[PDB]
Amino acid sequence: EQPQVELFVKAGSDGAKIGNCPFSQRLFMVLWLKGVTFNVTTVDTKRRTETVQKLCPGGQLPFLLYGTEVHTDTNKIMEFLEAVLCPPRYPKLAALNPESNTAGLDIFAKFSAYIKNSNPALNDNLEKGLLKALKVLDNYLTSPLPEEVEGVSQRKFLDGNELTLADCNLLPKLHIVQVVCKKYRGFTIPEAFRGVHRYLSNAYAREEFASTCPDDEEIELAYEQVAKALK
Repeated sequence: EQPQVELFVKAGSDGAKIGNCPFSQRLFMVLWLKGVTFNVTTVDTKRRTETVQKLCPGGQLPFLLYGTEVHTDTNKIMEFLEAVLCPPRYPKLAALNPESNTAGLDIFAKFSAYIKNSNPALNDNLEKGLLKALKVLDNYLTSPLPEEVEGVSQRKFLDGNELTLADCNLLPKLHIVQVVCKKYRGFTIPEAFRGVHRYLSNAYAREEFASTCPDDEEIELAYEQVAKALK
């Protein structure tokens, strides 16, 4: 008998819609992939419900209610979920190859530096840094994993042809990178990074990812005071 599973996530600008938060998306995605029956409740952090205040006094977001147990810390929540929702009833989502768990994880810090910088003399250095991080990801994607034995992998995702926890982490981060770089830097992931573009097409084709993305407009609004014009 499945204990009740309810994920509390960041609300967006109207207090109700999906807010910008790659951690909330990461977990919505894990739960979707597990096949478990769950609920998702958005939280307006300036206008919290009484239930939320009692469930999670610390105020952290996302958090999970599992039966009457609360869990904070996205990574720990992810671990918990991978362990308790397990086969036979639910699929193991962990990657087979440990480097799937790290591939592309530096892109986000590179992106953050790029968009926060206002020193024009430093802008091309930061762009190059983000580009090199994307290219290390493009290389991981196009390199055949063991389970595949031209030399260009055609697997759909980071670890193989199925979505794993690893994609649930990276895909929400890459999404923000795309939307915010287009809007504030006029920067686009070069078409020549074909592994990265095949991955994203595959990902946007899957509802687990598409359906759990905040709107562009919300991501853009979230970065409005943080993205700096060069001066």
